[PDB]
Amino acid sequence: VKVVKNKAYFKRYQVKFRRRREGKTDYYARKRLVIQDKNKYNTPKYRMIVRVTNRDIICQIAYARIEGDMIVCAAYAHELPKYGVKVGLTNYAAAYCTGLLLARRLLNRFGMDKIYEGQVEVTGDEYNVESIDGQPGAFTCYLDAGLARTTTGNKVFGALKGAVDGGLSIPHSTKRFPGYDSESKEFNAEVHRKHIMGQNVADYMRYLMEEDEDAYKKQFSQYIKNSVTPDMMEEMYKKAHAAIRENPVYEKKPKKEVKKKRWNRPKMSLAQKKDRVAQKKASFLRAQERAAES
Amino acid sequence: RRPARCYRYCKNKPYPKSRFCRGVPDAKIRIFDLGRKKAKVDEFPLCGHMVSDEYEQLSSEALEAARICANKYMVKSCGKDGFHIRVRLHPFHVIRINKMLSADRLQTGMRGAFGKPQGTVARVHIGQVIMSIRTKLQNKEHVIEALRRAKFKFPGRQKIHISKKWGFTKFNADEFEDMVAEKRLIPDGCGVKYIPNRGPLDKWRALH
Amino acid sequence: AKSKNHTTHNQSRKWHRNGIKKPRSQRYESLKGVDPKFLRNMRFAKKHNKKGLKKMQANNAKAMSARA
Amino acid sequence: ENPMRELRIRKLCLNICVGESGDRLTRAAKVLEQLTGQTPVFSKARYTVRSFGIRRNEKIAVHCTVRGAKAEEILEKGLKVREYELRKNNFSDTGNFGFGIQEHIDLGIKYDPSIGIYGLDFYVVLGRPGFSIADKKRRTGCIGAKHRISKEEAMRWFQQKYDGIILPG
Amino acid sequence: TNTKGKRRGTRYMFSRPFRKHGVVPLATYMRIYKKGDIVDIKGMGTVQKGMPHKCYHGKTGRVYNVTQHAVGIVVNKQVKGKILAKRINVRIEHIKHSKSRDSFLKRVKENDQKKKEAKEKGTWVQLKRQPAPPREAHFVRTNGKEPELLEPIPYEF
RNA sequence: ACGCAGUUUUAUCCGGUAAAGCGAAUGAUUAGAGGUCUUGGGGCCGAAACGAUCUCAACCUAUUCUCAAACUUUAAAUGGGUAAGAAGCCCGGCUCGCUGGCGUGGAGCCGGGGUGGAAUGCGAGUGCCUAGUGGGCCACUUUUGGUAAGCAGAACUGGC
RNA sequence: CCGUGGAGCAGAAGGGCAAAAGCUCGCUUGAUCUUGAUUUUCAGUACGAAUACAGACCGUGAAAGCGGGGCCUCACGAUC
RNA sequence: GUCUACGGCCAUACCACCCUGAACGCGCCCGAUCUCGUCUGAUCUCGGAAGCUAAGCAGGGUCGGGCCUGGUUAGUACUUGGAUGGGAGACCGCCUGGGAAUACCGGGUGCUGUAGGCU
Ligand SMILES: [Mg+2]
Ligand SMILES: [Mg+2]
Ligand SMILES: [Mg+2]
Ligand SMILES: [Mg+2]
Ligand SMILES: [Mg+2]
Ligand SMILES: [Mg+2]
Ligand SMILES: [Mg+2]
Ligand SMILES: [Mg+2]
Ligand SMILES: [Mg+2]
Ligand SMILES: [Mg+2]
Ligand SMILES: [Mg+2]
Ligand SMILES: [Mg+2]
Ligand SMILES: [Mg+2]
Ligand SMILES: [Mg+2]
Ligand SMILES: [Mg+2]
Ligand SMILES: [Mg+2]
Ligand SMILES: [Mg+2]
Ligand SMILES: [Mg+2]
Ligand SMILES: [Mg+2]
Ligand SMILES: [Mg+2]
Ligand SMILES: [Mg+2]
Repeated sequence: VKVVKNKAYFKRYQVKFRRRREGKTDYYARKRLVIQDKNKYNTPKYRMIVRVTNRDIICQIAYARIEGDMIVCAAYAHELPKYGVKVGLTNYAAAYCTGLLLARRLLNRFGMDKIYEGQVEVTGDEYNVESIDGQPGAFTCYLDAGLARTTTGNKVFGALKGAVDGGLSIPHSTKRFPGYDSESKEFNAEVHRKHIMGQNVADYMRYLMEEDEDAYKKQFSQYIKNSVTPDMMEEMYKKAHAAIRENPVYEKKPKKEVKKKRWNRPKMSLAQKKDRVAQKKASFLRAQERAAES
Repeated sequence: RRPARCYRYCKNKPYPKSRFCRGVPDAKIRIFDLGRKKAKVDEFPLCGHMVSDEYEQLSSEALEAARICANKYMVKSCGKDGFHIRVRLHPFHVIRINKMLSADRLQTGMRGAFGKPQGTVARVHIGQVIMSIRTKLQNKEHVIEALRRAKFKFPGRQKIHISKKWGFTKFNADEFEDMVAEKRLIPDGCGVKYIPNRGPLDKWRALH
Repeated sequence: AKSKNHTTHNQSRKWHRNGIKKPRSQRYESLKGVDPKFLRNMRFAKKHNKKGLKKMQANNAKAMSARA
Repeated sequence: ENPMRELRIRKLCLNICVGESGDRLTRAAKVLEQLTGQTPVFSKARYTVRSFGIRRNEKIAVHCTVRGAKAEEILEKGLKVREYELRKNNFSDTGNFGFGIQEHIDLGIKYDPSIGIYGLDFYVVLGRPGFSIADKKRRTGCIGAKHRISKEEAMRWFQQKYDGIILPG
Repeated sequence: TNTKGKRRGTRYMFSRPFRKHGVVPLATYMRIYKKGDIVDIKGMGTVQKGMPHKCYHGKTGRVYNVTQHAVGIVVNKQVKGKILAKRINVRIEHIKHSKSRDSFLKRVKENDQKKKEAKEKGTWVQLKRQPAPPREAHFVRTNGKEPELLEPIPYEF
């Protein structure tokens, strides 16, 4: 009675895009990130895609073709207990850990293990990857932030720091790492190394054990119910980086199958649909015959 | 008022009343139904319509005079509320006038030869219906005589046809009395709604 | 003194007096207009082709004459 | 018998629309500071009236959004002023309701002679777990049909909690 | 007197037709444009930078130069005097491939395979593309039913 | 055999006119029906009351009448471009100061292998010098202005 | 809460645009210097306008990249 | 038979309503001390893991609205070329070829690449 809401709007509705209606792309950044300049005619443009989800971060490096996107290497967060990090899978420390694992696994796939060791001693400096003449050159890759807002302290930059210390030549600036002061233009490396090693959340565990044990028992439960203590965390990440750098080979799972399948309802056929309609017709005629007398 | 001998069969592109004209006067005709306007569908069975033969232009003043003559003959024949006449044709084409002598040669030659909007005519295709009258079964000859009286007033040669359809709807009069009672057609004032089978089931539940 | 202003009448008949000619043939096409960075590639590549193609292509010609 | 679908207080809007800019609007922002303990935010044009003297881009209204236990406390104070008796047309069709008050010293404020007597709008929305879907940047999805809050659910919530009266007249 | 500027008759030609207003697809970019490729020109209203001209829409040219985010195409344009090969710089969004040359290369590869089979097995294969031949003396079938008699219908208005 | 065509065919793109539509966006425009949200005008129950109700206007819903050179979902016929090979494929190798995980990509250069690759017709390419011309008209078809013209102005083709 | 361009993009219209070319915010003058090529009216002459490049110094951005004026179509000028 | 990250095709894949979801995974969720930005931890960032599939999401359905495809409309409206064809004109008919759209009716409603995990 009020508005003329939807009569031909459904007929002239231009749909945006599948991925855009799902809410996973923007394409205003993808049209400039992905597409390679045409002077090279075949050269793939390698992009490190870092996606943050609840309980899991994803670090990949992929390029594009017309049929789709081809992924060269991929790392995850749920495989970190195989390398040592049992708990704390979605922090800045696991972001740096996953970036280092992705870089070491990519260079193990390419076979560039002995050269380009990167930054072994984790200090948090601006150690950019250089190219050695007479040898195969460095791996040029470019970031993917996605829909996440790039603020100082976002762990997509921690995955970037892991990639750079693993030995991936990615151009970046030092003013978006955590520890960069917003007013003063100087950058502090000790604060950044502290935030890599996760001493601030160790200080927060100390804060919870000193102030109120109720919150320390409410959250951080998996920590205290297997084991977490800050000296073992500071030794644990230090051992985990060496456990990455000694064996990035990505042993797989057989999985083969136990072939049994009934979960989802299939589609009903045209004759079944028309006979459902016919049963509705006959049942309504039976109701018109019966309830008008009864 | 120039004669209709100088405004005749189509020679120009259609020039309707729009954003670009802005100077056309009002058309002569305004209404189109003269009989029982609130009539139902089952009241007047038959209809006769007036088919053009020549690809011509009909003027709104000729439509005015023809609907007045047809209305007068209908109210003399079958009285008030015994018929329903509809002028199917609607005027939209706007003719132009290049007037002069405004007895001298000293005003303007053919300097600016663009016309001011004079009147409104209607371009008629061959076979396009001019008028349609729906009446009772006993008023078959009176519709023929009314359209015959309008034939002498419209220009050109045009014919008459009593339609096979049930009045203004596009459905046949033979299938009308056999099909409006059982399943499909429901009367909607003077119009007829045709329901398909590809509807929601709630309409069929509200029916029957 | 109004005259006929503009027309294209009697023009295609004048065009087809001579059989309108495609350029139809440029073997080893013209090179100007191409990217100057690509020209900086190609000129140095051509003069080092003039310099250093002798001995390796000579030994390859000897090898392919020995094989076939 | 209902899995984690509980109505809660999503936010609480506080609005004072002063007919002129300057001292009275600044003291209204001071009143909202005395309530909330945090600074208000100003409003502006998209209409110019001239029947009482406002222009384009003037600070006409002050407003503030309060969330959490402070929002529950100010809601308690507002329902204490109205004595838990709303009317039926206060509830909107989307499940949210406003009532507003006059005499803002009735909330528990020591009246200063310099500030004056102001009125204060109270507007409550209702929340369920899962209303961040339309607000988050990544996947802006719909709320749903069995999840959205209705007139009947809002008025039965106000019947169940706080012991409110509908006042159908 | 028609005020020959740039794109004075392009109310319909540089427009997206229907259900296509929006961002450009990326498969338009993700293509291989090399030298000697026979390409077509189709104007786009989305990217207002490197559309060629209203005259070159629908034409077909040859690629001579490729740059960062555009391409260079030579086009035979017809003017009053004689047709001319003209060097244009067109962006990538306005340009697609031409499938006619790809079909010709498929026919050349089929002719090469048939020529190799002919040299192998001594079979005369008739690899020339003959046009549509006249129909041979084929044989019809009318069993079971007589041929249906047709007569034109009377005129009914 | 080199090659060419006011031509056709085989493939490949291009258009936005004729048509058609507006129960599809924009602009107009006709009539009836149903519904009750809303204010505006009359009437009844009557101190008055969205306390109840008759009537009317607007709005909405599903229809229906007629169109648009400066409207369009759709979309012709006619028409325009390209390809129908030795200047084309395939294999092997050098150079690059372009590019860069990679002897990766791309261009150039060198050597070798097989020419029977739509129809029809025609022997082709190219250089110099220069006269006259720069007032046109008519005819089928598509059209602009005008009432119309042996009127004025456009498109293709043909003629004077 | 519904809301596909029904608003806005400096002005006359046409095309185009929605995590945008629209609104707001933070820095910055790439509205910089220089040599060629091409398109547009065209005689394939010029002016004006535009496009893809190339070489310096740069601005922004985390980077990809983008920018050598205005989202495009006009807004301007020979000898001496 | 599926999901997640990046996608290609851009509504056969959108919108409204109702059911189903075992195991991973996606999420809602629990709180601001550090990085962070707001009136507001609502949005963006930070360390999780007490519940839940109510919602997002993945499937199914609606004699569903739209979309696409196929008949009818229709060899009809149009149209290349032709005539010493008709008609005062308006137009119409014939030879040769090409040949569209709405109401009406029927059918579908996602296909796949890379990399990874669950029965
Ligand atoms: Mg971005
Ligand atoms: Mg002249
Ligand atoms: Mg046009
Ligand atoms: Mg038409
Ligand atoms: Mg002479
Ligand atoms: Mg003339
Ligand atoms: Mg004359
Ligand atoms: Mg002669
Ligand atoms: Mg909304
Ligand atoms: Mg405009
Ligand atoms: Mg527009
Ligand atoms: Mg932006
Ligand atoms: Mg530069
Ligand atoms: Mg804080
Ligand atoms: Mg702060
Ligand atoms: Mg929260
Ligand atoms: Mg459910
Ligand atoms: Mg859910
Ligand atoms: Mg469904
Ligand atoms: Mg349907
Ligand atoms: Mg014809």
